[PDB]
Parts: sequence; C-alpha cells; structure tokens
Amino acid sequence: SIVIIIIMTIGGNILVIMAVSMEKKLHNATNYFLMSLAIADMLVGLLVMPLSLLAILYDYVWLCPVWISLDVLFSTASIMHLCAISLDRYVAVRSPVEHSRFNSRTKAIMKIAIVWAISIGVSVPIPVIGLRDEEKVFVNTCVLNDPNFVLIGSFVAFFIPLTIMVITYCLTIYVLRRQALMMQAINNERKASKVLGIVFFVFLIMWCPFFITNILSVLCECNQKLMEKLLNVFVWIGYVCSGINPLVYTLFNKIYRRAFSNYL
Amino acid sequence: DQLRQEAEQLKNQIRDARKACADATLSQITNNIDPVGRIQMRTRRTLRGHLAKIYAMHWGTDSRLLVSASQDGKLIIWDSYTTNKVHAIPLRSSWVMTCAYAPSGNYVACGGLDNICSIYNLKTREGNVRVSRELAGHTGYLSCCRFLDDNQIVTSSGDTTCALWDIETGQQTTTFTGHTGDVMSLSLAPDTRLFVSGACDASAKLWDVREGMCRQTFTGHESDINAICFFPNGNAFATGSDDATCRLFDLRADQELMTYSHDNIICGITSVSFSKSGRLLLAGYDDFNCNVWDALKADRAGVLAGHDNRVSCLGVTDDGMAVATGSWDSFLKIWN
Amino acid sequence: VQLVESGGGLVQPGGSRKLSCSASGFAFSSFGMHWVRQAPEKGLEWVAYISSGSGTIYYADTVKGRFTISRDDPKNTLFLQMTSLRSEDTAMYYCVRSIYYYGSSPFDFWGQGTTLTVSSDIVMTQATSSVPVPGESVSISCRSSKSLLHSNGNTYLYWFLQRPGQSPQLLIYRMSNLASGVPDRFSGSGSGTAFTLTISRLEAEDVGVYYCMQHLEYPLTFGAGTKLEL
Amino acid sequence: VEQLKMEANIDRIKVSKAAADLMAYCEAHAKEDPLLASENPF
Amino acid sequence: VSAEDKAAAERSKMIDKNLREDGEKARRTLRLLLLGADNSGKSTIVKGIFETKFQVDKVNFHMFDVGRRKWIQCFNDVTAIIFVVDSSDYNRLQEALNDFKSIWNNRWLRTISVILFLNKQDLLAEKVLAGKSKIEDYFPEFARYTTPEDATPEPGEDPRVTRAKYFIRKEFVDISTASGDGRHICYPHFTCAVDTENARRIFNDCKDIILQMNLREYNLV
Ligand SMILES: CC(C)CCC[C@@H](C)[C@H]1CC[C@H]2[C@@H]3CC=C4C[C@@H](O)CC[C@]4(C)[C@H]3CC[C@]12C
Ligand SMILES: CC(C)CCC[C@@H](C)[C@H]1CC[C@H]2[C@@H]3CC=C4C[C@@H](O)CC[C@]4(C)[C@H]3CC[C@]12C
Ligand SMILES: C[C@H]1CNCCc2ccc(Cl)cc21
Repeated sequence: SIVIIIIMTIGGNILVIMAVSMEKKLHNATNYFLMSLAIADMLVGLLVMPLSLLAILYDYVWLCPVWISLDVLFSTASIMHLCAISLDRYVAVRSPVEHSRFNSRTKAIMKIAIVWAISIGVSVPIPVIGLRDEEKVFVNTCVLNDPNFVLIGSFVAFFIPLTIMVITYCLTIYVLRRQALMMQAINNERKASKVLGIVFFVFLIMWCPFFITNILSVLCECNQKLMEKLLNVFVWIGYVCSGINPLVYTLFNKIYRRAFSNYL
Repeated sequence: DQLRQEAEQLKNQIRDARKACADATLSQITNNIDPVGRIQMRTRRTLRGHLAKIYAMHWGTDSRLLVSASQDGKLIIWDSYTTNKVHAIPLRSSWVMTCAYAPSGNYVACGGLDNICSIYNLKTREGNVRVSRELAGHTGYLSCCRFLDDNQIVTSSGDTTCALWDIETGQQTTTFTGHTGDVMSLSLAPDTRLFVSGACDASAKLWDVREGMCRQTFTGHESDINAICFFPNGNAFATGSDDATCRLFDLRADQELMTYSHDNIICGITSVSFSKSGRLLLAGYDDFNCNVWDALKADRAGVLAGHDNRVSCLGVTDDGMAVATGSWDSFLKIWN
Repeated sequence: VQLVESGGGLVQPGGSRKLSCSASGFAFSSFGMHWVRQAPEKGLEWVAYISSGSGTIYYADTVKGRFTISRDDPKNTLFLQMTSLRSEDTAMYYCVRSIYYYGSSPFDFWGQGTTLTVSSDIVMTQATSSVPVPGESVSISCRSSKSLLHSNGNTYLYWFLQRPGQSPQLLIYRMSNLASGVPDRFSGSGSGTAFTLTISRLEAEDVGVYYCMQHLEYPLTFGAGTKLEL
Repeated sequence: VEQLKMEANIDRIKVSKAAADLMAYCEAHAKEDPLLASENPF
Repeated sequence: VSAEDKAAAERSKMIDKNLREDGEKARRTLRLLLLGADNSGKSTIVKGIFETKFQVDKVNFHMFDVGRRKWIQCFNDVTAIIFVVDSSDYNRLQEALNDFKSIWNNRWLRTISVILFLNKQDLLAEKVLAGKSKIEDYFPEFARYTTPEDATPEPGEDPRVTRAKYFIRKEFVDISTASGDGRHICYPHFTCAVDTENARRIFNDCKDIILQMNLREYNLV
C-alpha cells in the first residue's frame, strides 16, 4: 500500500539523474548539484524506506544501530543541499556580474565536498553509543531515547537551516521587488518569486511538524502514547518530501519538461 | 543598348556549346563499380587549450605539425602524435579568419577583419617567433590565403578581388578582377599554375597565375559558395554552398558532373576536402556533424558526430592517414 | 647570441667559490642550461643541468652534495656554488645553451669558459690518437656500449669540433642533421652501436679534436677524442 | 562581351571521357588510400 | 620515454599554464557591437575596425565599430547590440525600420538583446513646433493616432512632441513584439547630442540581461 511512495521516489530520482548526462548542454556549476541531491534522495529511498515498513508490519524489532545512523546521515545531506541551493540562488540574483565570473567546477566540487562532510558528522556516534548501551536504542522497540543527541543534533540538522532559508527568501523577494521598478523584463521577475514561495512553503510544511513533536516529546515530559502515535505518522512525511524536491526544482524549465516527456 | 544583345547572344552560344558534349553522366558509367561500404572512424586524439571558437586549421607537409587559430587571439602549433604544444603566437587582433602553413615549414600566415596579412618566422637564432612582414592593400576583410613558395602568396578578400604578392618587397604584382560579390575560398593546384575562387555571386572562376586573366566561369548554385577544393589530378572542382548542396565541376567538359544532396539536410556547408585517391569527399555542416560522401556515386558512406557545435575546419594529411576537424566548442579531434 | 663566464682564480683545498654566467642576445628564460668541465688531460665531462622553469635539476655522481646550480631569469645570470674543493676539480668550465621541442637543436651554442686552480653508465669508446693528413677524405668512428636507437625512431648521438684556442662547436645532431652554418662537406651515418663521420674535402680550418656524445640517459658521457693533424 | 567571346573559344571533350578519366584515376591509386594496428601511428 | 620528450612535456605544460592565465583577464570585459547608418550620430553616443573603451562602476566595456551579410557571424557572442536611429528625418525612417527588421530577425543573432537609441530629439521638437513639415505626408496612419492615457511626458513639454515621439517609438517597438518568443528584449531610449548619462543606461541594461540569464540558468523561468 504505502510502498508506492518509494517507487515514485526512486523513479523521480532516476529521471533527474538521467536528465543531466544524456541531455547534455547543461552548465556543471548549477546542474551537477541537482545530481547530488537526487543521489541522496535515492539512497534515502533504498536504505531507509524499506526497513521502516518491516517494523510497521511487525510492530516490533527485526538493524536499529546502523539504520538510525544511515537515516540521519541522508536526511542531513538532503537538508544541506536545499540550504546550499537557496544561498546560491540569492547570491546569483543580487550581485549578478560577480556570480557569472565566479562560476566554475571548483565551486560545485567544493559545495559537494562541504555538504557531504557536514552530513556524516552527526551519524558517526549513533552506532558508537548504541553498541555500548543497548537501552539507548532499545526501549521497552527501536527508537533513539537519549536526550543528549535528540536535543543537540536536531538544532544543527534543522533549526539553523530553517533560519538561513527564511532570511534568504525574504532578502531575495525584496531584491526582486526592487529591481522591477526600473515588458518581458518585468513579467519574468514575478514567476521567479512565485516559484520561490512555492518551494519555501512546501519545505516548511513538510519538515516542520516532526521536529516540534520530537522536541516536545523530550522537554515536555504530556502523554507519551499520544506523542509516539504522532511520531509514527509524522516521520513518514519527512520521508515523502524526498521525491518532491527533485521534481519541484526541475519541471519549470521547458528543457526538463521535454526531456522527461521524451524519456518517459 | 546594342552590347546587351551581343552579350546575350554570346551567352546563348556558350550554353548551346556546353549542351552538345553531354553524351553521358557519372550515374551511368559507375553502375559497374562496387560501393565503398560502411566507413567507421573513431577519435584517436583530442586537443585542448583553446578558449573560444576555432575558425581555421591547416596541416604541415610532414603530417605531424598542425596550426590552428581561434578568437582568443592566439595561434597554436600542435604535435599530433603526442598532443604536446610546440609554439603559442599572440596576435595583434583577435578577429582572425584564416591561417596557412608554408610548404618549407619555416613560415605561417594569418589574417582577418583588419585587412592585413601577417607572416611569421618560425626559425630564428633568438628562439622567439617574430613577425616578418605585413601585407596591406585590400579594402575588405581577408578570407583565405595560401603559399606558393617562401616568396609568393595569393590572397582573397571581400572587395571582389584576388591578389598575388611578393613577400620580399611587399608589393602586389597581379590583381584579379571580375567577381561581383565577396570572395570566400581559394584552392591552389598541385602544379602551382592555376587557382580557383568561389564568391557570393554563386559562380566559380579559373584563374591563370602567369597572366592574370580569367579563363572559365561556372554557375549553378542558388546561393553563396562557402568552400572550394581541388581534386588531386588537377581537373576537377568541389564546391559547397548555403543551399545544402555540393557539386562537382570539370575543367575539360566545362560543366557540372554530379550533385550531392539529401532531403534531410537543410543546413549550410562550411568545408570540403578530398582523400588521397579522391574516392571519398568530406564535408562539414551546421548540423554539428561531418558527412562522408562517395565521390563517384553521390551516396553517404558514414558520418562523424563528435562535436557539440558548428564545424568550421576540415583537413586531410598528405599521407592520408588522418583527418582533423575544428568546431566552435574550442576542441580539435583527429580521426582515423 | 653571446654567453660570457666569470669567476675563477686560485683556491686552497677545503675552500669554496661561486661561478657566474651572463647571457644576452636571446630569450634566456626559454632555454635550459648545462655546465661542462674539461680537464687538461681528461677531455670533456658533464656536471649539472637546470631546466628552463627550474623544474628539474640533475647532478654528476662525483659532485652530488658539493655542487649547487641556480638560475635568475630577471637578471639573465647563472650561478654554480662549489664547496669542499679537491685537487680533481682543477679544470676549465663551460656554459652551454639548450632548448627542447620537436625538431630543435639542443647543443647549438657554447660559451668561452673560466679556469679554476686548486692547490650502468653508457661507455663511449674512441680509439685513435692521431690521424695524419688537404683535399683528402677522412673518416672518424665511434662505438658505444649500449644501443642508442630508441623506440620512437631517434638515435641520440652528437658530434663536436674544437679548434685550437676555441670553444666546441656543434656539427651534427641525431646522427644525420647538419647544424646551421656548417658547410655541406660534413656528413655522418651509422646504425646500432657503430657510427662514423665523413669529411669530403679538408681545409686548413678542419684541424682539431672531434668528440662523441650520447643523450639517452643521465649522466651524459663523452668520448676520448680523436685528433686530426694536417 | 570580350570575356564571353574568350570563354567561347574552348576546345571541349565529351563528358564520358572525363568521367572515365576520373574513374581510372580513382581505381589506379586505390591501394595507397589508408582511409578507404601495427602500421597505424595513432 | 627519452629525456628530450620529458623536457618537451614540461614545455607543453608551461604553455598550457600561460594559456590558462591569459583567459582569466579576458573574461572580465564585456563586449558590445555598434551598428547604425550615416547621419545617425554613432560616434557621439558615448563621448578596419574602430575600438573604444570606457568604465562605469568598476566594470570595463569594449565597443567595436566595423567600417554585413558575412562578417556578422563573428559577433554572435557579444553581450548586447547598440542601434542608433535619427528620428528627425522622415524621408529615411523606412530605411531605418527595414534595417532594424533585418537585424532583429538574423538567424545568428537570435539570443542577443538590442539597445535602441532614438537620437536628435531637439531637431524633431523644433520641426514639430515649426509646422513646416508634417508626419502625415509620409505616414498616413499618424492622423488617427492618439496619445495613450498612461503616457508620462516630461514636465513643460507641449502636447504635440509627445505624440510624435510615442508614434515613432511604437513604430519601432511593434517589430520587436512580432517575433522573439521571449529569448531577447528591446530597450528603447530617447537621447540627444548633448546628453551625458548614456553610459549608465548601457550598464543597467547589461546588468538586467545578465540577471535574466541567471534566472534562466536556475530553472526559475
Ligand atoms: C489512517 C489510520 C486509520 C491508519 C491506522 C492504521 C495503522 C496500522 C497505521 C500504522 C502506520 C500507518 C501508516 C504510516 C504512515 C502513512 C503515510 C501516509 O502517507 C499514508 C498512510 C500511511 C501509509 C499509514 C497507514 C496506516 C498505518 C499502517
Ligand atoms: C550551509 C553551507 C555549508 C553551504 C555553503 C554555502 C556556499 C555555497 C557559499 C558560502 C560563501 C559563498 C561565497 C561568498 C562570496 C563569493 C564572492 C562572489 O564574487 C562570487 C560568489 C562567492 C564565491 C560565494 C559563492 C557561494 C558560497 C561559497
Ligand atoms: C529519526 C530520523 C528521521 N528521518 C530523518 C533523519 C533524522 C534526523 C534527525 C533526527 Cl533526530 C531523526 C531523524
């Protein structure tokens, strides 16, 4: 039943990955990052989604000490990709000459290296602590119980990128509004704002509830049964927004639409 | 009022004379000749270093050295076997359109929108490459130049004229007039006695170097002629045009022989070249690829599809073992 | 094209001295440089090599740890630093210009030289001390311990002529290529490990010592020398 | 007018003879065309 | 390999380094092409091939003036094209319109924006006030033309020069709107022989063009 969303995620990631190599005529500095994001989403779909369904079928355990780490690693990578894309869009729209001069493969390689380096930092201690303390990962049954990780890594994973993204969105909207005061030159500068708003609100809606519930489940204890019931359904929403990001960032350029129509 | 009728009568006389000799066609005598089959060629070398569109290319006589020009303002000499660079020559103007390599290997020439042909010395005691002379006198841009020896060179320009120069003195010795449009391409005969020029008036002329007079005039194309090549035996033309058509002319029958075209080709032709034996005809197109034709049958034997932009250069070595192409993607490829 | 060397003099064992060379008349930064040493009764010997871009540096096996070679492109000067001098270092020192690309002539110009006074290898063999001999034909031969023919088709043998009181002059490079400015009376040929030099008609200016040199691997090695006495 | 008059005085031959000459030249040097592993320099 | 091949490889690597070094400086200059007919006043807009250089706000520009069917192919990588028209000679406005149409629809210039200068406004204003020559003698459709309600005339201008100026600007713009499909935009401007702000307009238009290219690059439009 729910397994369909994994298939759609894998298909979308494969379509995004293929639409860069075979199509060609695509600038590396802005299109190679989308391949990295698609690869991260595909790894999420392959290494995370099939395992939680097994637990849903069993309502028990069997795994945990390495799944948890892989899930955290790949989710952090995806969020970092989104934040990097937002920052790069803002930089490319305010000082327009510079950005054109700076564009090279040495920026794409650096961005990929930095995001993947930050992604792995939060997942290393997950098996280190779990393999030396069974209670930290098994409660009463696979769930991360230790507050020393939940209340520490969550801010770095979610709460700082959210602030960066909202500030970037506001500044970009202001800059685009100011420029139009100086015709196709005016009409094209509103569609960009519409797309940016759509993307920002989709991200906010899809990611916000889970972290709020997770923080309340720790610092407000509040009936734990209701909190775990909410967590069982909120965490899949974060999974769902992994086959949407490769799409909403793609199917607005006519080249991508034609490539998807012809390939599929 | 009276001369127009005489000119029309003479044109009718020439047309009637030409028709009397059309007793056969190539498509009928070649029915006993087997096709060349399918020809596969793959890239063996890739030359990197240019940062802009490449406009001209020319081989040396030793089949190893190669010279190329681009819009970045630099002229590069390549070692084709190892891909090593031999020289790098800055240009005083970046709007270059042609280049040439001396048959002795001592000089290289280039020119473009500055209306000047410049000659460089490659063998000096100081170790540097320096400019030897600048040739001025044209009023339009320079479109093609070719060496005859270390002291004689022929140029074609957009002011409808061609010229023969004396490098020792820098003075023009013969001017060739008779075209009504810009002159695009030149081709020099193996015996260094006659040369051929194409122009934007859709006509081709044969010139005598020693006297400076036009001998024959050919017509047939519907648009500008972009490239002209010379069959090895010295008795044929190969011309390409912007109407997506190639044609073969003969200097003894004084008329057309065979037409190379296809319904799926709607782009222009940029370069034409022959193989050693003359069986294969190579042509560049705006469809981002190069086609291989059978000269005696007007069939298609193969295609080279390794470029990502327009093909602007095409050449064949004297020993016939390689083909070089140049494009606007800043890359050179060697095919075999 | 001119190379002038400086320095030299009398030193005691255990001391040190620095040599210099001043270049003019060519693009110094595009050429590589060598130092070649000649003893009164030994012949020519190679010392060191420095690349045009200061990339690679090579030394002889009898000077490593004592000699240092350096380059100064903005001043067009060469330097050779020598320490812990021995009695075997008394000899004449020359500076040689080299450039490397397809078709080049890498040993075309030699300097004048200065004098210093103190207090696996491929063997190149010549065996004749003096060939007595105008208008006659003369043939001079060389023999190598290992083949000089490389897989790319090139054979690396060089010929030099030293007139009395003059620096060595290049005649033939790569066994068949006549150097610029040389009259067509000189020719050379060979194959494998045997090589010959032929002069069609001798003149008064063809008196001197002829040397053979190989350029396959470092170190560079010279022959004993063949003297032609008219 | 003079150019047309000069061009009119050309000794022409049949198209068949020229095409036969072209075919003969192509056939004569067929063995020397390397485009039509131990020998390839590339 | 032999030692000489190693030295040749070192020389080739140095040549590659020097080629790479030169490319960085070239990329910092924006290139412009200047086209126009005689009497249009091309030589005064910013005051074989003629060249000029100027700088605004630490950005360098390089403008080329050649002297058209053949040499136009080599200018397909320029940032923008500048076109100058004399708007105070009614006899030759159709020639300017035909030239502008022939430039706008050229197959090699399908991605290059055009900055359009309508020059010599003072002579047009003087002629319109004088009343010794009428536009209706050459353009019959002008008698039925009315100034749009969204016009923004400069204060103090008589409402007889605005009608002519907007008629001419509309006549030029209508060609640009008939084709292009959004790939390039026209930037009309009114200028004169004494104006000095002309440098800033080119800078703003080039910044806008680069902004549009960046927006297209990020899959936003
Ligand atoms: C909706 C209510 C009634 C469902 C109650 C059923 C119980 C067993 C719960 C436990 C986990 C639940 C699944 C987990 C979350 C999702 C993701 C959402 O995208 C579709 C529903 C789906 C796939 C749920 C279906 C119902 C489910 C199986
Ligand atoms: C959340 C973190 C890890 C994401 C990393 C953001 C990266 C992509 C940001 C941080 C600093 C940024 C740079 C800041 C300044 C400049 C100079 C400008 O003339 C060209 C762009 C350039 C070079 C920016 C490119 C994007 C950049 C490298
Ligand atoms: C439970 C998982 C759920 N998926 C996303 C990755 C992730 C990141 C941080 C935290 Cl705390 C928890 C998780």
